[PDB]
Amino acid sequence: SREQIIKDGGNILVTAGAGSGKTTILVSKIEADLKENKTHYSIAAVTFTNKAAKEIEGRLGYSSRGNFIGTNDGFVESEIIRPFIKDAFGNDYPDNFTAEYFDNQFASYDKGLQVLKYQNILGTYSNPKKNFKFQLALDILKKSLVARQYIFSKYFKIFIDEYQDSDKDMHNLFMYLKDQLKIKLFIVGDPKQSIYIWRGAEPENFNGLIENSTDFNKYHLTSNFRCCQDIQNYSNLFNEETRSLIKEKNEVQNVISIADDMPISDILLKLTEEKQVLNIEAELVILVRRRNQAIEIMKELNEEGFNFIFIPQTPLDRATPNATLLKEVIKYVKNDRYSIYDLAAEIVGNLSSREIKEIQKIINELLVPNINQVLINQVLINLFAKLEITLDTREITAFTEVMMTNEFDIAFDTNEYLHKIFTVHSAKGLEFNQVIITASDYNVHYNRDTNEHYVATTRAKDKLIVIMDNKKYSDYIETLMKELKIKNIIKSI
Amino acid sequence: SSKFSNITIKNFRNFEKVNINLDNKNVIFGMNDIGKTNFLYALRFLLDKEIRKFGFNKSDYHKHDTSKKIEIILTLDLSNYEKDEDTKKLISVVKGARTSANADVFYIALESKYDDKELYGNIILKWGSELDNLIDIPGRGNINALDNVFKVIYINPLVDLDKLFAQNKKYIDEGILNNIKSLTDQVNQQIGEKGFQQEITSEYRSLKKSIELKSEMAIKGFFSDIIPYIKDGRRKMLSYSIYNYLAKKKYEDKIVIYLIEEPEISLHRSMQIALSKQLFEQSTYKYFFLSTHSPELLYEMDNTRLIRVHSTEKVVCSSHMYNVEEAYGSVKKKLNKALSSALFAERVLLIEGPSEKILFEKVLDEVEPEYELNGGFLLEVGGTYFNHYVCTLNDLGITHIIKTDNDLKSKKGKKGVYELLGLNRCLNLLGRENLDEITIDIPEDIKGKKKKERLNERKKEIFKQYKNEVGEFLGERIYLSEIDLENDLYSAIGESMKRIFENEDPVHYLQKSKLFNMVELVNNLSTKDCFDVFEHEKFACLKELVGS
Repeated sequence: SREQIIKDGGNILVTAGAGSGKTTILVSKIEADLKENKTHYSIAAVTFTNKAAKEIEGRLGYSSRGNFIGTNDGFVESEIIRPFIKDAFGNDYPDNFTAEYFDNQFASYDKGLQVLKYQNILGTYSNPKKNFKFQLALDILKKSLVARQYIFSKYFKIFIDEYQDSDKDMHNLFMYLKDQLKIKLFIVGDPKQSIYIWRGAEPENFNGLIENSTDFNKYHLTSNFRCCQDIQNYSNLFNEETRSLIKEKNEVQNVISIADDMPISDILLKLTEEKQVLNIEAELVILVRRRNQAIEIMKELNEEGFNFIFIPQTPLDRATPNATLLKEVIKYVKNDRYSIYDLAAEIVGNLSSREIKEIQKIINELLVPNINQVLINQVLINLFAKLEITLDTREITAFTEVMMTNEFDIAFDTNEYLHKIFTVHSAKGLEFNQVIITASDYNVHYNRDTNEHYVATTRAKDKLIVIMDNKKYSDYIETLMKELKIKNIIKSI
Repeated sequence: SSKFSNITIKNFRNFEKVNINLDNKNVIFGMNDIGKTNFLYALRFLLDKEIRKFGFNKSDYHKHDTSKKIEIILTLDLSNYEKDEDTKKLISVVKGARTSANADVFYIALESKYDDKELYGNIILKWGSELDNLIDIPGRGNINALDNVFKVIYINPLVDLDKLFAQNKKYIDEGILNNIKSLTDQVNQQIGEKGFQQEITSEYRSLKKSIELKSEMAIKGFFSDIIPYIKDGRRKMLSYSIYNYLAKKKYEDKIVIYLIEEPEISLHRSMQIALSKQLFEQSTYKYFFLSTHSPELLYEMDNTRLIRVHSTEKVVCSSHMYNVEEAYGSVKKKLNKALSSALFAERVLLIEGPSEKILFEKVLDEVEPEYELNGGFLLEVGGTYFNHYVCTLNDLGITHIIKTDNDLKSKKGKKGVYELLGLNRCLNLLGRENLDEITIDIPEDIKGKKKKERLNERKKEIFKQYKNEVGEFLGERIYLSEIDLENDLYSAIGESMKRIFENEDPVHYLQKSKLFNMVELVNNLSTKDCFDVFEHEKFACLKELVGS
């Protein structure tokens, strides 16, 4: 498992999925290797977005080892291109160059050298599949002897995040550091095609390393690593592929089942005061299928003194290529404390201060109120035109609808609330500490809602409370408990 | 094969322009005590942040001339980058200041120009691959990139162990510590358990508008003071024992350079040899610079560079890379102890054995007893060739004189063959190759004293053949006797030796027991005999030793 992962000191290839399993293990693996190694060598972690680089830097702590934590583009720029470009190509080339991602697309590698030599800027390649900065960095290393000496002397291992999005030119540099410079590589990626890719992503180079590489040591990560063992056993029994991984335990305490005989508010009081299996001071969230089921529970609790705020699923809450970025644009529009730098951190690459000012100009048109649906669509196209990303028609309408109304404001609110209620689709992504669900929502016999039920069960982190509303739900438990000869998988009050 | 190539010092104090080659281990010595101290300070100013922040005063400039700029450059060698770990330390910080064309070399320079109005010349540190376009070492605030590469440890001759231990205690189980912590608070509760705390408050309260006053250590815990206890001269070595363990753990990520000045101060002779073994034989002190007046501190010297500061006011420096070959390894310790005391002298006379020392000590005593005060020294070399001693003394600018006997050595396994051992050693100093061994026919009935006299006739014959080779020896201060010392001594005082020994052949009787008879001779030697031996042409080495 994870203990076997961190012990390996060689080239490690990690398959990460379900989210957050990659980030926590990455930070723990980095800080553990820093404690083992006392020599002068440092580590280098590279992330596509600037937020992930800042997220890793905050958890690691002091970087007195000289460790580099930053963007993929910022790494090759500050460590390879800028220091040794004059050594590789002569004194004609500048080291005070400014890289602009959006401007100055060129057709050939020879053309881009002239933009850097004469126009004093570092422009991107026109083809999204070919990266000019990494082609330049790899070229500089082969031309410059000092460049190869410095990289070997500075870093002994390099950590790479989200490797499935790396392009071929970006992939060539990483393999060049491992094959020629003999630098250890810790690779984290998602083998599934998924929904999120960098504009020049090719999953085959990552998939090819899993199939034909003898140097790397392959590992895998559990999807529900953060969930406790008792919650994992209750979640995995509903899907046939997941039933094999769980192991039975002599005593089960985290998953509680209680039949709904008293009103909904009384069940909440019973679990909080009579058995104290749920703490009122800990965050508590309740699961529903539809928005109406959440409203009636929220209104029933306001009468009993319980205070709650309910997050609804927005039109943007849909598996689309630009869903993650579109939500961040909404968070910058809705919230005043959300800085433009926080929005730029979500954008791939380390944008310059001048490029940030141009993107800020496009979005400032959305900060004026009551300017109708047509202008919101053009600002959105103008925004994504600079990023060279086309926008889905339903993604545009979903973005527009959220901008018009204040209905989905708290779903993108920066503030955090202790007690909430969310829909199964509302928080498909984020995870909660303790969750209560009801059985009548999910049809378990024909597996229509088993995927929504599996998501519902995996959201809870410490304690999961299940209400046995449906007899067919309880029958599917008792039937499969006999197939697997499981005496206890649930704790009933 | 050494990272430290050479150091250049321009216009710094008594250093007008001085170039000194270097190595990982360096030892500096000489008459000029001011030059040795300024040499270490010149290295600190380049590499020690604490001594560098104070800048240059008017006195630090050479001859107190503020127009001339102070310049200290350290040349480094990065050729062994593939297998040297400390080389990769420097590369990781230098980053792009190196060029690939001159990747093998790297410069570290210190430049200083004086301002009259500011009465203060600051220290600007530059580095780079090319000496022409050195660039300022990047820094932010009070630290620069060079302070991340090198950490200079200066070992003062006098040091308090408890004070330096307080600096290293912080960086050098939990359930056990928790019991010690609660027990520490148990002290204070029992201390108060009382007449003074109430009366000082009644006096304080009337004086000024609770005065319990507990006890130190118990407030901050046991870790505040943890001074050591063993189970003045002895504790000095334990401070070195701390330095070895501390520096490796504390400064593993950077290159540590030791500056040890006069460590023999307040140290027993036996401990100086112990420290010398740790400096050279042990790999604990990779890079250091040593200033010493003690010969016993070089008993274990090997694979080091010897830097000798001349007695002149111009502060001339001569450096020698001292290395003991594998062939001399079986007599390395005997050879070092004899040569260690000769490095501090000004004129060294290479003699063969103790019988020559017994004679020369008596003769010099009557003629010039202050010969060692003026820099003379008698170094005896036995069994080994002269090349190792001469090369070390020659590079250091020390006048070397050689006086040896013309000897013949019988080759093992064959009779009648004799090697020209006396000539080969003198030819080896001149770089010529060893002469071919010769065979002399001696009859079997000729033995003993009669056999030795015939071998002497071959030596005189060999001496005459190489009359021009002996001429080159005198120019190199090489003095080869025609036969041996005893025959040359007879030539200087034949009448005295015949009277002293009463034996008709005093040379034959002297060689019976070379040590005892030489002592018997010097006891009965007259003062005029010593002056006659000193003034004689065959003993010109004694005149060259005193330096008249």
